[PDB]
Amino acid sequence: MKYQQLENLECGWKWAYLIRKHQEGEPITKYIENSAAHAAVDKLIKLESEPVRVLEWIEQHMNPDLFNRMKQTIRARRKRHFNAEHQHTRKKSIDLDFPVWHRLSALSQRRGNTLSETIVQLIEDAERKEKYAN
Amino acid sequence: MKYQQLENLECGWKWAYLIRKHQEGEPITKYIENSAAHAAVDKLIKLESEPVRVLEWIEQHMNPDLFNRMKQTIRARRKRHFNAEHQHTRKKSIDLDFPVWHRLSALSQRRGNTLSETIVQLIEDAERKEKYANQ
Amino acid sequence: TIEERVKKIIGEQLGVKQEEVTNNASFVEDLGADSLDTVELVMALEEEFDTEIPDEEAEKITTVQAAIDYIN
Amino acid sequence: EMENVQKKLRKLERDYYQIREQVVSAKAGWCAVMRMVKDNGVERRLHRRE
Amino acid sequence: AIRVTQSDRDLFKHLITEATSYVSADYMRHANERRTHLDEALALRGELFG
DNA sequence: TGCCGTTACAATGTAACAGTGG
DNA sequence: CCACTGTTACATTGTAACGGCA
Ligand SMILES: *P(=O)(O)OCC(C)(C)[C@@H](O)C(=O)NCCC(=O)NCCS
Repeated sequence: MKYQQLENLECGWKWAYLIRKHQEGEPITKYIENSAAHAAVDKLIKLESEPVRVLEWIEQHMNPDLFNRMKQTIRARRKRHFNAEHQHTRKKSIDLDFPVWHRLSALSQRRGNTLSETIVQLIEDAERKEKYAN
Repeated sequence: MKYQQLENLECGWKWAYLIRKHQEGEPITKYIENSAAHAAVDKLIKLESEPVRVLEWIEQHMNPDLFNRMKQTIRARRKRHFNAEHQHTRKKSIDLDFPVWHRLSALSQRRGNTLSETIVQLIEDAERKEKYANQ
Repeated sequence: TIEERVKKIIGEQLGVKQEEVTNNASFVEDLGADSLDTVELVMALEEEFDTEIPDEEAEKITTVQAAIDYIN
Repeated sequence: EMENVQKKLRKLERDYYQIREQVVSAKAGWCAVMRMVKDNGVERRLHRRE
Repeated sequence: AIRVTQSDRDLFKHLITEATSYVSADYMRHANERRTHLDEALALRGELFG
């Protein structure tokens, strides 16, 4: 356990995620009958502003197949929330043309390094080549 | 014009964009009164299966703020949709740590080329070393 | 495995049944693959195992058994 | 010098790989579609040569 | 009865014609570009080998 | 094993720059 | 000039797959 978990924050995250999924059409609840599903969704909607009861709501009506996805989404949300405080711990997202990405991933898989490590090593070698020439 | 403009597709894109924006809570309408805004949104909802009238709904009730974001988003969506046909024209999204990205962006701004071009030059120097080693 | 990756490639590049593609099943007569179809089949076989084949030695391949024989 | 030439050779190799993969993917998709239209909607209804 | 049957016939006709129009066009497109890409790829392959 | 960090993506939205033609 | 388009460099959120550890 590296990042401390805060209930009033992660519960709001879970509520927002479930509301988003419901608005997206995902079946939040395990009830195939539409009446029970709608009733549970209404309970959730009126359940806003409550961690201790949204957790119970999840335990009681949550769709079995979404547990893993919700858990990993909350994991990622927690990690990003804690890393977004400092500049050096943040992550920069870019888009690479498919050939360039293909070659870079080929190198990374070949050497066992990650994309960041592979690019760092390559840049260091480029600098070393510059110094060699210079 | 490099990408063919299709009316019945861009209209659907625009309608979906408006609906998504509204359900996110933003004021797509130009009306400050609640009743007129609600009526305009309801009419837009009715316009789901008629993308052609969506242009007119835009000209009548779309918030003046959104022209730039609208024209940006649909343009980008068109580019991506036409590039997605072939792999060699697709784009790949990757995430980089701040130190690594800082160094890479500084190098690219030094060489005056895009990130992909800088990576191409770098990987090409590495592959030149590998090639010379192989011969 | 190679001996079943070959069937995977042949069936999904010619659309014929897995049962149809036996070791001795010739492409043109059994599987029905014509000029361009056989060209695409050999191209896919090249792609699967990330290798290259000579033109003449490739065109010599005209059967599942020959295909595997050159692949393995 | 030979290395310099092999660089262009490798460039052409990458180009050929790209084209070959594209064509192979297209053929695989076409075959899958043909096998999904065994419902007899393809003989004339889908294949309008006009 | 006449009204219902006419509506059914019109709906069937329109649906079928529009679905065929929507699908066959892209199908023929994909076929044409597949042929063109194969033609393009052969020359690259031939040059590469030598 | 199940949780927890971590990576490598995918999909969509935006700002900013560079081109193009009316 | 001005508008509209193409492109790059991000952000934002979600997900699957590894691998560490109780
Ligand atoms: P199918 O009867 O359409 O025949 C196709 C083909 C065998 C002619 C074709 O795939 C092909 O091989 N074309 C190139 C022939 C050749 O050897 N050219 C030299 C290199 S360009």
